[PDB]
Amino acid sequence: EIVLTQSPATLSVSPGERATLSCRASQSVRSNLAWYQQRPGQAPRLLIYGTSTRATGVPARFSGRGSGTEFTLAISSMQSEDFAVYLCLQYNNWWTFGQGTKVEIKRTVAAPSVFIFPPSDEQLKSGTASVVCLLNNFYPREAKVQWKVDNALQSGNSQESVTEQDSKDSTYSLSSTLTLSKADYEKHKVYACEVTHQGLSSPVTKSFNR
Amino acid sequence: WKDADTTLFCASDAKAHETEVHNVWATHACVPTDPNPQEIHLENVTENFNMWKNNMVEQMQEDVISLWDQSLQPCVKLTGGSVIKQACPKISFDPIPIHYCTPAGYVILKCNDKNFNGTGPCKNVSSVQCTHGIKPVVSTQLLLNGSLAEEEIIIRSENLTNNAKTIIVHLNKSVEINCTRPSNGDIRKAYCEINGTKWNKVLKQVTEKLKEHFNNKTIIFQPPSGGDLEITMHHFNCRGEFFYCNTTQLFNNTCIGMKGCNGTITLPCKIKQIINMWQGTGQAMYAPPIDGKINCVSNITGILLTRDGGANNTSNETFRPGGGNIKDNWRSELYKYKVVQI
Amino acid sequence: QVQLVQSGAEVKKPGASVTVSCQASGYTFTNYYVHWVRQAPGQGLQLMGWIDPSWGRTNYAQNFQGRITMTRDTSTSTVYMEMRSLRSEDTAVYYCARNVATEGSLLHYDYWGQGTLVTVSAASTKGPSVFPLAPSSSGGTAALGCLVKDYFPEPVTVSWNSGALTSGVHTFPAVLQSSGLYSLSSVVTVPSSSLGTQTYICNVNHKPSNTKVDKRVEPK
Ligand SMILES: *[C@@H]1O[C@H](CO)[C@@H](O)[C@H](O)[C@H]1NC(C)=O
Ligand SMILES: *[C@@H]1O[C@H](CO)[C@@H](O)[C@H](O)[C@H]1NC(C)=O
Ligand SMILES: *[C@@H]1O[C@H](CO)[C@@H](O)[C@H](O)[C@H]1NC(C)=O
Ligand SMILES: *[C@@H]1O[C@H](CO)[C@@H](O)[C@H](O)[C@H]1NC(C)=O
Ligand SMILES: *[C@@H]1O[C@H](CO)[C@@H](O)[C@H](O)[C@H]1NC(C)=O
Ligand SMILES: *[C@@H]1O[C@H](CO)[C@@H](O)[C@H](O)[C@H]1NC(C)=O
Ligand SMILES: *[C@@H]1O[C@H](CO)[C@@H](O)[C@H](O)[C@H]1NC(C)=O
Ligand SMILES: *[C@@H]1O[C@H](CO)[C@@H](O)[C@H](O)[C@H]1NC(C)=O
Ligand SMILES: *[C@@H]1O[C@H](CO)[C@@H](O)[C@H](O)[C@H]1NC(C)=O
Ligand SMILES: *[C@@H]1O[C@H](CO)[C@@H](O)[C@H](O)[C@H]1NC(C)=O
Ligand SMILES: *[C@@H]1O[C@H](CO)[C@@H](O)[C@H](O)[C@H]1NC(C)=O
Ligand SMILES: *[C@@H]1O[C@H](CO)[C@@H](O)[C@H](O)[C@H]1NC(C)=O
Ligand SMILES: *[C@@H]1O[C@H](CO)[C@@H](O)[C@H](O)[C@H]1NC(C)=O
Ligand SMILES: *[C@@H]1O[C@H](CO)[C@@H](O)[C@H](O)[C@H]1NC(C)=O
Repeated sequence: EIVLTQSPATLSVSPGERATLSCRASQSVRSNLAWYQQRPGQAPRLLIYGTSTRATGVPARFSGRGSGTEFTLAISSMQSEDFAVYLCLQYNNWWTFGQGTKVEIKRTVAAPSVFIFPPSDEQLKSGTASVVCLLNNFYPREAKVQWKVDNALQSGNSQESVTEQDSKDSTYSLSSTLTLSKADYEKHKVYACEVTHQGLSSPVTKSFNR
Repeated sequence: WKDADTTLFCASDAKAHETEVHNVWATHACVPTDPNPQEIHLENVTENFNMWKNNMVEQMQEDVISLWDQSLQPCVKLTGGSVIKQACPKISFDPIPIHYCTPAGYVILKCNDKNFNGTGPCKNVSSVQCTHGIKPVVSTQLLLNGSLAEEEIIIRSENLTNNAKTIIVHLNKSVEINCTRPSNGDIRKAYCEINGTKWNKVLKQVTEKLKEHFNNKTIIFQPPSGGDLEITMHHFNCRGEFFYCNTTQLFNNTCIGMKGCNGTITLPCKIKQIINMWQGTGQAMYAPPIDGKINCVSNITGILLTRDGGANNTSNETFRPGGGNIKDNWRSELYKYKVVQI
Repeated sequence: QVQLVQSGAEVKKPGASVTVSCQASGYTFTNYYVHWVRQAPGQGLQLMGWIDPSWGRTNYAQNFQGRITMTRDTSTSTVYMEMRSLRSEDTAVYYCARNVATEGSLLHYDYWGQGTLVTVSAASTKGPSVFPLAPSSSGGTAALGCLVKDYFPEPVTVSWNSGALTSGVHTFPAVLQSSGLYSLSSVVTVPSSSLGTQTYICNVNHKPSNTKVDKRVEPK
């Protein structure tokens, strides 16, 4: 019943700089609040319990402050290892977690390389047709993809997928997959995906003729 | 002075001619009690007490474990893959009071505030040589043959967190419980008679006190949730026999406020030979119960409770009879004491 | 030295039951409460309940009150959680944490199990169909890849040239289609000049269906 709200959902911090995460409680949890680090596909790791007490093994750059309903977790100098998700847990009344905060690596704006892929002839003989729009190595993560079939906007027939922030260049990659039957696919000529991003002065459209 | 930890020695009025198991243990382990115990009232002295961080509890636990591990050997001891078949003689079982004392250089501080919860500052403090006589009565759900609160009913919790492990209710009026195994088919069938008029009145006062601690909300009792029979039932040892009592009728919500809820509450009990040791390492099988009229009259002086967490507590707060942690039993007696070094 | 190891991944049909386990080690098993916490896709961590492995008392959440049961085997130091009448939204990773406690209060978590993936859907085990993402003619270098479509259940691993090619490779997380079958795709950027000369083969393995498919991608 005690709700923990973490702000922001995503925090962009350039390496070496200070990171400050917030956890608000719907009700007073006294000082019974703990922070956890969570890496992708891995169990949460205890960092700080009892609001400000570091767990044995946690480096000194981590610190917790605030009492009552407002809490903060600080990382003085961000390391490569520190860029992960951080959860707050209250254990005053029952046990409830926050939605978490992803600490991404801040970098300069990078425009995506846009690619389009017609469905393979192998897949066409099966009975379905998949068109894939690839957005490669971009930043920030916020992007918009619209499918246009013969200058007609599509909806509810595509699905997107994003990669985790890359270790090397701190960029993201996005994959949009348009799915039609081989009947619908052969009823039209021009297939295009339009991409909107900060790195582009105007939306970029890549297309192909069947 | 300052707070400290040290080895305590025990005192008792044990008898050298008694075959009784607590007397035999105490004649070997404890010294004769002081005929004229002295206590010193320290005027205008405030002292912090914490029953949940008191090592006296740790020492008593070791002593009571040692008492049972020396004197309650079953026939079949089932620990791990080992099946030990040994001789089990029927014993004389009846707990006697034990005093815990400090050696030279140490003194026990006693909190004399009538309404002390067990954790916090005490303004009326005295210093004693030994504690009062405490019977090492091992039981679950209900605290038996203990002491009473001098004034109001007291609710004991560490309260670092609403998620408490055990909630100790210290009663201020004893309620008699009469457990009997009659002389006359089944010799494992027993029952505890309890006066409903008195019990339901006390239990109503308990809910009244729990309201003070939980936002003046509706107090609901409920049967235990999961666990072995030792905690899902009133578990205790009477005359060497292990009793398991269904206390579902003891926490009848309908009897808490008005019909025929008074009169005699008869709890269904059974004597089990195969038990889970509270010490507790593995199981143990004991000899069949002795012939005759096995009887134990006890004073219910406390209740052990568990508050349901992760529930919708908008109007209801649900409590279930708890226990199992025998350390809690000693805390219900040692709460007002702590050891300090001069 | 404290360690919690949970059982393997389970796959069940809707309306069925499942039992997850967790074996403790490195500490006194009966001294620490054991909690079960789940994390549904796109949702926060939620506590289902705990069990005190000593006797052993259980406390469940209101949302799981009549569907789950927690037991322990004190001899093997193992905690079991049986979850009955599974639904689709029960699909989640089920972690296992021990709870630090004082003498009369329950505090935070410290050690966690690796977590158990539990998948609940009406779909049956199906093998993946691997299609090539053929390149053509961008900005110097071109990109190609593989579409791994219609498989169940998770997971599926993808590499390139049997692991020889790593630089520029981007494998996407799976996307659950409306059919009930998962679908992911892997891509890699390579020089368009060294495109018609070198070879590129995505290798796919789907252990839940004994599938091992290697597809070669080349221009049209
Ligand atoms: C308590 O303290 C006051 C002043 O601090 C002193 O006069 C008095 O004697 C002390 N004892 C009592 C019982 O008041
Ligand atoms: C204080 O404690 C003593 C025993 O130590 C007791 O007799 C007395 O009633 C208590 N209260 C007051 C106000 O003295
Ligand atoms: C039980 O309480 C009564 C008073 O109600 C007392 O006279 C009796 O000695 C007590 N018995 C025990 C064993 O504590
Ligand atoms: C016991 O305490 C309750 C309050 O919790 C009070 O109403 C009752 O009168 C007390 N009984 C005795 C005998 O002091
Ligand atoms: C016990 O009562 C005192 C009275 O002031 C209070 O300060 C303390 O917090 C209480 N302890 C608990 C555990 O409720
Ligand atoms: C306890 O019960 C037995 C039979 O059930 C009875 O003989 C005995 O008198 C009772 N004791 C008291 C104190 O009522
Ligand atoms: C614990 O303490 C808080 C405030 O200190 C109080 O509101 C609450 O009722 C207490 N709980 C118990 C069980 O005493
Ligand atoms: C407690 O609650 C009752 C209703 O359940 C209400 O009538 C009463 O005024 C309340 N008292 C306090 C002190 O909150
Ligand atoms: C106690 O008896 C009731 C019926 O009166 C039964 O429902 C309950 O299961 C019994 N207790 C146990 C622990 O079996
Ligand atoms: C509570 O008492 C009533 C009669 O006073 C009885 O009908 C009911 O079964 C009891 N509830 C129990 C034993 O749980
Ligand atoms: C039991 O006690 C209650 C107390 O209010 C009373 O209403 C009821 O009549 C009593 N039952 C009898 C005397 O049979
Ligand atoms: C039960 O206790 C009440 C307390 O007032 C007493 O009057 C009654 O005689 C006792 N025995 C019964 C009701 O059988
Ligand atoms: C409580 O004390 C009485 C008398 O001292 C005894 O008959 C009874 O068996 C004791 N109860 C327990 C549980 O030891
Ligand atoms: C909790 O249960 C009560 C029962 O009447 C209900 O009124 C309340 O809305 C519930 N709380 C919720 C649904 O958050």
